[PDB]
Amino acid sequence: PPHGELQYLGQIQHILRCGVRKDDRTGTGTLSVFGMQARYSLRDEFPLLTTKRVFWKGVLEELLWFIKGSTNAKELSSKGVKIWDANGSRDFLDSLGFSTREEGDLGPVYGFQWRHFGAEYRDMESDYSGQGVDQLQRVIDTIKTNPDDRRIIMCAWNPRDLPLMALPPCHALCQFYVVNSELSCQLYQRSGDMGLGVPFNIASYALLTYMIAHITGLKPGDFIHTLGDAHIYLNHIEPLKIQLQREPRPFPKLRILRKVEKIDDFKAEDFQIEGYNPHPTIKME
Amino acid sequence: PPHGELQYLGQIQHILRCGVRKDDRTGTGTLSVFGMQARYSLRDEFPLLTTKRVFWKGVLEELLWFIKGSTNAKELSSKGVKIWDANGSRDFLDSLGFSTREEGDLGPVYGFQWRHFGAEYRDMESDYSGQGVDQLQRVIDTIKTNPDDRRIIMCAWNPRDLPLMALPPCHALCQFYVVNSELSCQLYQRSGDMGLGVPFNIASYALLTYMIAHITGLKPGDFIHTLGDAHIYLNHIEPLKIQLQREPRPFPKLRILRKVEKIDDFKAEDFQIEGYNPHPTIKMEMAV
Ligand SMILES: O=c1ccn([C@H]2C[C@H](O)[C@@H](COP(=O)(O)O)O2)c(=O)[nH]1
Ligand SMILES: O=c1ccn([C@H]2C[C@H](O)[C@@H](COP(=O)(O)O)O2)c(=O)[nH]1
Repeated sequence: PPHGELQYLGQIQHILRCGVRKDDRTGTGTLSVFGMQARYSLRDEFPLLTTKRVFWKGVLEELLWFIKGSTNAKELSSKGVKIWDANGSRDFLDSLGFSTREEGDLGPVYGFQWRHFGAEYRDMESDYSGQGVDQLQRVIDTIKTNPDDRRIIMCAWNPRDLPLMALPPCHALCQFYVVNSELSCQLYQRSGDMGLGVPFNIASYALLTYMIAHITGLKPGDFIHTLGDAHIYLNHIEPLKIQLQREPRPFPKLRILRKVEKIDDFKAEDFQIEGYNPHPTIKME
Repeated sequence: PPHGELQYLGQIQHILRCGVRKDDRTGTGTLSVFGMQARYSLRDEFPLLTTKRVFWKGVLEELLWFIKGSTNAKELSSKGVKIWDANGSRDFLDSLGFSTREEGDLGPVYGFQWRHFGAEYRDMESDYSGQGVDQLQRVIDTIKTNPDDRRIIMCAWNPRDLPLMALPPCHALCQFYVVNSELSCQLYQRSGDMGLGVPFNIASYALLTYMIAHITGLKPGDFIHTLGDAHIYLNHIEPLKIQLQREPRPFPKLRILRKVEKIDDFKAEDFQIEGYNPHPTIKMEMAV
């Protein structure tokens, strides 16, 4: 009765067996399935994949960067995490018509949507204090005062702001749920590169759930990963096949090293991944 | 090939067996599971549930009402479909603090969000032409010009407008997908009353997919139903146990009776459900 990492590997196998050939904007080509769902227990385990090493430092720094409301790729890059740098480049920005935008200015992406949904975006340096909807703090407040609420949603998909963004968000929304003192999170991810993006994305939302569980005095329950276009790039098939034959090691644990009161107060040094024993990195695309 | 409706019935059985007690605002109580997903083929079949009769006229008129951009419960009620009337009443509006709102004015709900996302909501009578994002038409245009696009989303969840709405939307967003000339749709439904709401909601989004497939010259593929809080109200347990004893009948077909060019041009008489053979209606009392 597959659990943990086997859910992810079962998804890869399903796409290899049942996915259909489908081109993408890059003309690379994929095998693709529309609509998948996996459940990862968070109960005394943290779903950082072991069949290939996941970029944990990237996961953690990106999430803290989102939490601070930043839309400046330079602020993430300064932490040694370069994953958004190409989308903030001078050439890239110009290709989108944003010639007067300063380098690094991703537009109203995750950070802005999460803390200031509906505010008027100006640039990455503007003071947005008190503007728009602080969905992250509202989620936290609702969990505290009305844990049964069926509307605990944080939504990054903002149709009005899409044309200003460097890239449209893949993580369109997430929803939280509480029962029996456990906090669960479901992510709606519209588009998933199973080889390169998805392991990172699972660890991101499991981490967010651990953070909010910590702040609200609850235990982490499940992370439910829902995909729209779940795809494997054709040039990832052979590497993933090698990966698929590797035995998972038990998932590590995540420790939070002090009592933290407010979501904005977490720092990277507050977190420790314990007993992570991955098989070596597998290079993909 | 098992009947598609067995997925819905398997979800009910799972919640009865493994759902946990979870209270709601009405103090009715539910059994609840978080995170479920079912896939309903749309290929030469229409998933209108047969183990109890679904209110098809409600499904179809509500959808046409969303398409027109309406936020006026009276405009749906005039078609004989009363499902939003309690939420537009003077009493319900006043309970939310909207004492100066006109009766019927649901606020910036589905219709507004789908056709005018991001516009400033005034009232249900205002002219919003050209204001906000027409997500419904943009979805149609993208399917036509770039069917591989992985961003074909229509989103009703608008955090800025939530406090103005009569009810926050259960159907937070949907996404479309095209491959092999087939159009699929996935619904993210944050909250599902499995007894009373879900059968209706499946028919709504399958109907929307048939409509857009027709407009864009594609065949309907799959409807993927994803749930957040999937729940059975405690007072629905005994009726659902009766329902669970029924064998599904083969699903009907949906016929579209003329060639329609624009989503706004569909009329109720354009649609015919063929070979629907449900078991009788099962009464389930709505929470509050
Ligand atoms: O966090 C992320 C960001 C991007 N992608 C993937 C999916 C696609 O392969 C590509 C995004 O391209 P589009 O879906 O926007 O076309 O990157 C992910 O898996 N996770
Ligand atoms: O289209 C709809 C509208 C509502 N409901 C249900 C789910 C809940 O039982 C209730 C709405 O309550 P909240 O989720 O907002 O608490 O009605 C549905 O299943 N489908």
